[PDB]
Amino acid sequence: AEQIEEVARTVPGVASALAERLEGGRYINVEINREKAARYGMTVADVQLFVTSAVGGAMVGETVEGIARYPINLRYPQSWRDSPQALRQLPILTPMKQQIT
Amino acid sequence: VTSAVGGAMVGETVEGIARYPINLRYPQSWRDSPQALRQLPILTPMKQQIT
Amino acid sequence: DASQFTLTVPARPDKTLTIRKWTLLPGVDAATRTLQLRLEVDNADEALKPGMNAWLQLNTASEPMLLIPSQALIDTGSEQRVITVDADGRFVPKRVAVFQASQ
Amino acid sequence: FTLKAPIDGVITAFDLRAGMNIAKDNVVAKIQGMDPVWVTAAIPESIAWLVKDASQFTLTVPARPDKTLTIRKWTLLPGVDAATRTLQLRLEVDNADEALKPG
Amino acid sequence: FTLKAPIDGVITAFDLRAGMNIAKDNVVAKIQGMDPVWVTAAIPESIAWLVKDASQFTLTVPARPDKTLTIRKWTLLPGVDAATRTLQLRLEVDNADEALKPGMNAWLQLNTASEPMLLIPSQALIDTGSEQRVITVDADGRFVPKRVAVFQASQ
Amino acid sequence: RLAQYGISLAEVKSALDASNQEAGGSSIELAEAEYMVRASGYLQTLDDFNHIVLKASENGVPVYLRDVAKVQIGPEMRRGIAELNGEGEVAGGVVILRSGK
Amino acid sequence: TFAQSFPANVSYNEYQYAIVQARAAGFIDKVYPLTVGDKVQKGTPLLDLTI
Amino acid sequence: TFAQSFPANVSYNEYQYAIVQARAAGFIDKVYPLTVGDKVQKGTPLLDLTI
Repeated sequence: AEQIEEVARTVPGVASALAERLEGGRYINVEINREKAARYGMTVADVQLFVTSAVGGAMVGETVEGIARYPINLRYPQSWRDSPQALRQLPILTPMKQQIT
Repeated sequence: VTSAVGGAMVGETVEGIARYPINLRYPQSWRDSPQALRQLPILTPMKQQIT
Repeated sequence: DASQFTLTVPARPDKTLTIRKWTLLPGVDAATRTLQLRLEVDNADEALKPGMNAWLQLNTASEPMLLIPSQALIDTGSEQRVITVDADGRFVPKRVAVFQASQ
Repeated sequence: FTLKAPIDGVITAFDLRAGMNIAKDNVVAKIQGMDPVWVTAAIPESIAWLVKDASQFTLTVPARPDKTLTIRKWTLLPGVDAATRTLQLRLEVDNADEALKPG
Repeated sequence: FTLKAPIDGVITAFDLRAGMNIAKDNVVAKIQGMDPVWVTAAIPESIAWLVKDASQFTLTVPARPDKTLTIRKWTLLPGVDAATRTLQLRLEVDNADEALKPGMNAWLQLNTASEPMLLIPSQALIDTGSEQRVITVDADGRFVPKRVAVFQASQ
Repeated sequence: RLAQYGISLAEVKSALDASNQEAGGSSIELAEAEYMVRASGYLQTLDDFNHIVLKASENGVPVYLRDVAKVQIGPEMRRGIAELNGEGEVAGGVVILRSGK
Repeated sequence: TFAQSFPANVSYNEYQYAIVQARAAGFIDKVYPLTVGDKVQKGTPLLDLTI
Repeated sequence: TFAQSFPANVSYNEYQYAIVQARAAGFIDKVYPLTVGDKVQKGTPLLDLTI
């Protein structure tokens, strides 16, 4: 698609040609470590809860006001999740009341 | 009965498109015959070892 | 050592506390897996009651490195780059090796 | 004076240390042997009958699959543990190589 | 009189303050050193047969990435922890920079190989709760089960 | 091993059931770009099974699934059995035609 | 021939039991490099005291 | 072939161990700035007492 794209703009009548990339997306992977976590006595799910709800805006429930509906969510202030480094020091309170990152 | 004696499927692993079954069970020996079941080792919630 | 600490207590947002001194205790609490950092706070007004909570924000200087606004740093996980602006306005990209970011 | 360990064993208690004083009721050291190391197996109460005098026991420890243990003797204790609902069957195992560690 | 700290250490207990009275059994100070600092690893009982004749380990700690060092001398304790059925390996580490502080986590790394033994893929070991054996292929290619005796698996 | 380590069957099933799933933690803005946050946690290694946390003391010393179970690859309860020329068992497949085509 | 298996705990020899108590009172002069968990053979010095 | 990571913890030297008891009964005159957690050194004053 990248070759076919750049050859399309060399053609007499074409104005603007672009090909949508299939893997041009960015990621921030949280490669959990079963050993490191089991240490503090945490299951994968236990860790992940922070990923979805603490870092992400995971919707936990919905309030009801008549016909209408409202979304509720949990999350640390945007500051604790600004950048990757911020996540590396994402404050976690283990089940055993141990404070870690 | 279901998991210790029987091969009750507890979950499924994921590898791409395909699927895989996971199960719990005592070695076939503890469930060979009826008598073996009569002495099927159980660890009660109160950490008491019984058959 | 060169760190800069600034204390604040939720119970009394009207007070500005001065820190007499601070000492990083030698023994880390084995129950919390945390180092102990003890501060001594001027409290003649008695507005700071024991049991109260207190937020401790610190600022630490680091070895001089090249610094740029975080927004100007692209990352693909395998290479990090920025977009330099030439003398003639020409936008030219260059690879850089990141050290660490904060704030 | 000099207090020496009266027997070959493992220190399981040590209440006295430098600087202190010492008294009659104090314990400078508790020492437990392990050459004829003990092994206590748990037998569910309902299968009591299963163990008779003519019985033949064969021991194996996961930690050392390379060793073959010989059993000095065995005795079916008179009191069943009230917490586990099991009879106590105590074995005494030859252990001069010290490969059989307690626990 | 004046009571002074007999050794360099850290006060882990101080049971009497001012205005008080003291007695023989009273403790004024519990001071523990930490320069030749101690570290203890919990090694699963399963591999006692291996670690006995062990060579070296590679100690590492989370709080300190640089203080990662090899350990060539240690001491295996005669007692394993009942609660977790693990061997207790204790090692002493030089610590003048007061880096390793008591309470921090650590990781004792071990990479080794056992004495030459007969080896077969784990997939080949048909084992019940007592009957372990494998299926062999003779000359002509016929099948024949034989009772074997397992030592221990690995990878 | 269960009794020896003080772990009930239920404790196992429950722990197992929470050490094999992925979770997403929203996205995040860097260089004006969306950064999806993926949290790993899928089972795919035997070691992963062998490293399913069951119990952890204050010490930090945990008790993994590998302490109460061997994790072997085996056959499922067979429902269909296929034989060929009476000289071997094999896997097959049958094409079903949409009745009336 | 009946056949069943049971789990067991390798515990200390309780007939080989020694608890050192000072025959009389006094104060500690020195305490040899020894802490709970170590293995001491007969004749291993525990401490020195003045009585 | 083996390659396993065993968890460990940092602790105090139990061969560098000292409990400071008073040789004989008496009352405390004064006690120096020193509480559980502080790092002391050989010679550091603990408390003044009358016996």
